[PDB]
Amino acid sequence: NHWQKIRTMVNLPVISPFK
Amino acid sequence: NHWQKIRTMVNLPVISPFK
Amino acid sequence: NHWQKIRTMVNLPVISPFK
Amino acid sequence: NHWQKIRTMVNLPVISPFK
Amino acid sequence: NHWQKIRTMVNLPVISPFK
Amino acid sequence: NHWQKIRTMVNLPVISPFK
Amino acid sequence: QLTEEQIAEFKEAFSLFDKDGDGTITTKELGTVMRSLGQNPTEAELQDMINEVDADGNGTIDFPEFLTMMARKMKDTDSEEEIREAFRVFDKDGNGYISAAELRHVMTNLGEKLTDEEVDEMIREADIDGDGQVNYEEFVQMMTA
Amino acid sequence: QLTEEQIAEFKEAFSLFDKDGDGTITTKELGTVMRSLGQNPTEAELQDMINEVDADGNGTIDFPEFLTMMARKMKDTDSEEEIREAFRVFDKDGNGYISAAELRHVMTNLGEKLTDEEVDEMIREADIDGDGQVNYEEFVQMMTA
Amino acid sequence: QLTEEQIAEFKEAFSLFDKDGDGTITTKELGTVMRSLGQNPTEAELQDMINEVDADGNGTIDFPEFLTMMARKMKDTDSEEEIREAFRVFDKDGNGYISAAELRHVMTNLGEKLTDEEVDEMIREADIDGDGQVNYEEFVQMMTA
Amino acid sequence: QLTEEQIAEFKEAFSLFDKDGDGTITTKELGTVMRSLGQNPTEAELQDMINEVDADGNGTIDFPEFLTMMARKMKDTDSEEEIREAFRVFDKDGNGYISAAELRHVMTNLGEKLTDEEVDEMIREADIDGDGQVNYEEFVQMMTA
Amino acid sequence: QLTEEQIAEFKEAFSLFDKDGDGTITTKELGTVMRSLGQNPTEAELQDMINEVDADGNGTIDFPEFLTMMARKMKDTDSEEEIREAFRVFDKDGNGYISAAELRHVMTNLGEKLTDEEVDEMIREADIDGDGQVNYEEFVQMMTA
Amino acid sequence: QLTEEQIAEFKEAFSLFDKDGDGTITTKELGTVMRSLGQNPTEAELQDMINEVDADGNGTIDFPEFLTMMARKMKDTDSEEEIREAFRVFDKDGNGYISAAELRHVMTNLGEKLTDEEVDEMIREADIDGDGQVNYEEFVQMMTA
Ligand SMILES: [Ca+2]
Ligand SMILES: [Ca+2]
Ligand SMILES: [Ca+2]
Ligand SMILES: [Ca+2]
Ligand SMILES: [Ca+2]
Ligand SMILES: [Ca+2]
Ligand SMILES: [Ca+2]
Ligand SMILES: [Ca+2]
Ligand SMILES: [Ca+2]
Ligand SMILES: [Ca+2]
Ligand SMILES: [Ca+2]
Ligand SMILES: [Ca+2]
Ligand SMILES: [Ca+2]
Ligand SMILES: [Ca+2]
Ligand SMILES: [Ca+2]
Ligand SMILES: [Ca+2]
Ligand SMILES: [Ca+2]
Ligand SMILES: [Ca+2]
Ligand SMILES: [Ca+2]
Ligand SMILES: [Ca+2]
Ligand SMILES: [Ca+2]
Ligand SMILES: [Ca+2]
Ligand SMILES: [Ca+2]
Ligand SMILES: [Ca+2]
Ligand SMILES: [Ca+2]
Ligand SMILES: [Ca+2]
Ligand SMILES: [Ca+2]
Ligand SMILES: [Ca+2]
Repeated sequence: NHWQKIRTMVNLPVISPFK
Repeated sequence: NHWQKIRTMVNLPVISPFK
Repeated sequence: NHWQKIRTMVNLPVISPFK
Repeated sequence: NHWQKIRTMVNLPVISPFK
Repeated sequence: NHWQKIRTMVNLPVISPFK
Repeated sequence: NHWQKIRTMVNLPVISPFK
Repeated sequence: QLTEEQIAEFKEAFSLFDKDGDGTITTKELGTVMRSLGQNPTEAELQDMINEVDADGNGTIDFPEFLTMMARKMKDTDSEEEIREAFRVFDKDGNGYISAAELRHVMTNLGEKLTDEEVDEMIREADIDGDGQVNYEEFVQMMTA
Repeated sequence: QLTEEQIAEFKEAFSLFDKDGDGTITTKELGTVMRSLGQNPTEAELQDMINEVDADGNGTIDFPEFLTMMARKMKDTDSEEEIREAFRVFDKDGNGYISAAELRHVMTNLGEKLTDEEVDEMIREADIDGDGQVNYEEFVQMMTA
Repeated sequence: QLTEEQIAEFKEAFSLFDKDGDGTITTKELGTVMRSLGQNPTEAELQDMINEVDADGNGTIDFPEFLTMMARKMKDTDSEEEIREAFRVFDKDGNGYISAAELRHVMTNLGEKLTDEEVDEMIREADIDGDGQVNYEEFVQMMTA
Repeated sequence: QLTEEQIAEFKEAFSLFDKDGDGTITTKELGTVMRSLGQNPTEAELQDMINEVDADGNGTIDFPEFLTMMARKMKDTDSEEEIREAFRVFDKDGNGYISAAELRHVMTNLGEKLTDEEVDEMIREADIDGDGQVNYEEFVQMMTA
Repeated sequence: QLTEEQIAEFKEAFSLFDKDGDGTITTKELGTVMRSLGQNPTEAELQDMINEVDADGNGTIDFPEFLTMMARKMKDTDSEEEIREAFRVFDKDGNGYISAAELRHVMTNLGEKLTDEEVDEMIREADIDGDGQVNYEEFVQMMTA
Repeated sequence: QLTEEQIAEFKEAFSLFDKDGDGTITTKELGTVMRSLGQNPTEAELQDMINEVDADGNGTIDFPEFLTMMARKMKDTDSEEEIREAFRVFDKDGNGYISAAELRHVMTNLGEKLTDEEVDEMIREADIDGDGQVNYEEFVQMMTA
């Protein structure tokens, strides 16, 4: 839900802001 | 109505239970 | 409106009752 | 009523759209 | 229900209007 | 709105269903 | 030559006999309805009644056979003699009057369980002299109607 | 060259004359409307008015004839002189003012019976100086509008 | 010889054709109404229809011309053949029945957009057998009324 | 070997054809129902259909004849091919979907005029993908059920 | 050079074709949407349409491919000719008017099932002359807006 | 091979970067999102990140390019190491716990400003031991779900 949005941003190759 | 149902059962040839 | 009806009757050539 | 309007349109000589 | 009535009319041999 | 959706589907090159 | 209206009435009559809903009337089912209204036909008698209506000789009456026999054999109206016999069956103590209890008894065994108000309304429709029971002449009127 | 709007207005005017609804105006019907508003035309005068509009010479005016004469003869606007003559007819005591009673009198004879509030609203629309009557200049404004 | 009542009905019919309200019917306006109800007259055909009614030969039909042609050419009643042709136009899938949808379609194209309840009431007035549609014989009754 | 349940269903089907309630189906009545759902059988074709079911050769189908033919000829289930043909009849524009309007059209011509809510509920029962229409596979499910 | 706004609109369009939600459009899915709006493209024709947009030649259109083709091929505005063709598709009886029913038909097949009030509001937005239908010029205004 | 569902999620992620809505992500826009969550990439580093995804070499990332890189490079699931790195970013004081304030901080910078009740509900979903904060193991569960 809101957690899903975090899951998506965490699994962005290259440009995730969570590296 | 209910009387009609009696009329029908009375006028059954052969198998009327009202003979 | 009602005034319009008077306008029409006034502008009837020949048969206007307002001559 | 509404049926009358159909009656009128049906009985238009020449230009009835119901021919 | 209403669907049943369609089922019956579809399965009428000879005279089904759904052929 | 709903009209916008029609505008979009009309302006689809190649695959518009409105040709 | 049966109308839709008549077919519907006959379907209902047939259905009272056909208590298991399988679309045929057996000797057993015929015997059950008969005994339920005070008749005592022997088994051979019941068998003859079935065989008489069972056109294809498979041993049971089906609805087409029932309707065909109705069209071939029914009278236009209830005959005078049928009405006298039916009065006898309703008036089971033979006291000359059909009571609310005797009427309820017949209706329940025709597959119509009625409330007291419904039985009373049935009587009210027939009850010319207002005594709360249906005598012979009142019964005739209801049967010829 | 009449618009739908004009035809509707003319239909209403024609209908006031055509009091029996038969789709023609006779000399009698024309005389009745005229006298009802204080005119005293002689019969010959009325006959001339009919004959003038009656294109087919059958002796009555029908609606096509009426509309045709309107298209051929009407002015764009009410002329100044027509307005002066009409003011005379409304102001029947000649006191210089059209009163609520004089206005009601005309409207009723034009086939519009109004309540007091409706007469008063009509006046209110014309009544520049707020005196409760319509003078000549106020009447001109209502006629040129 | 048209009554006030007839003139009012004809004014309404004329007005459906005269979609821009300018008091004349063109070939274009005639074509539009015709196509709107499923007719496919060619332009020459439309032109002939106009020329036929256009007494003064200016190329359009005006209301006096329309009324005159009505008085000269109309039947007293809707003829039997006119009713058969009109049934065809309403029953556009040719399934033998005019449905609520087919009725709505015609009424909207005659300038009367109706609610569902109004369409249903129209049908109810014609609907002798209570099936919720207007068959041919029910339509005849509504047309001869 | 028909159950009470089946007889009741067949009575209802027979009754749709037998529009005058006289307990027989004529060629005329058969043609009317067929055309009402978009079929165009010739008269000879209709006559053959009647003659096929009319066991006694009197020229009409009665209910016993109808039931007998049902018992002799019906399938246990709707066959795959019957379902494909029926889908064609519902989907009359051939766009691949049965819409609320197409469903209403069929139901009304089967003697069931439904409200919008009832049509929508019918669709809802079939409408697996929730698109508001019944596609071919959804229709199969409703027919095999 | 597509904005966020345009991408969102295209995502919605792509999604109508991609009925199984798998992120690609097949020939089958393209054919289904086309037939649903009255087009009859042959299979080879459909295949060509796919191959044209399918940059990587794997046989289906994916969203990046769809967006790229949109950016490369779309017009700024709906062209005049596209509007004439689309009017034809809405006006499926060719009577010159898009009705509420014809509008509902298109909207449902674009994945938007609307209530009667919503269809009527859509029409109201386009309906310059207030006749309750959308003619050609009213449709142009809605398309050029 | 992205589903509709995945495309919608990616559209939302892309949109956070593309703060001006022009359908492309620049180095500037990428830097802004990164710094907003505590990253300090140099300009050259940002430029490399753009160039890596920018297939056509025009200097910005568009949505087709973004989706293509996602399909080519994404993992099925969030890897263990990605989860450890993300925990570090949430737990910015390094005290071992993600607090409501730290969670709000991240969510707001992901474009979701939440009420206190919504933040608390988010925590409640993860908060196995009921202490009102999200520890490392609770965070893993939320990430692997
Ligand atoms: Ca049985
Ligand atoms: Ca038997
Ligand atoms: Ca007794
Ligand atoms: Ca008791
Ligand atoms: Ca008594
Ligand atoms: Ca008169
Ligand atoms: Ca004359
Ligand atoms: Ca005065
Ligand atoms: Ca007073
Ligand atoms: Ca004054
Ligand atoms: Ca005009
Ligand atoms: Ca002319
Ligand atoms: Ca029809
Ligand atoms: Ca009917
Ligand atoms: Ca019959
Ligand atoms: Ca027969
Ligand atoms: Ca369809
Ligand atoms: Ca569906
Ligand atoms: Ca797909
Ligand atoms: Ca591809
Ligand atoms: Ca149309
Ligand atoms: Ca409706
Ligand atoms: Ca319009
Ligand atoms: Ca940007
Ligand atoms: Ca790029
Ligand atoms: Ca912390
Ligand atoms: Ca707070
Ligand atoms: Ca915790």
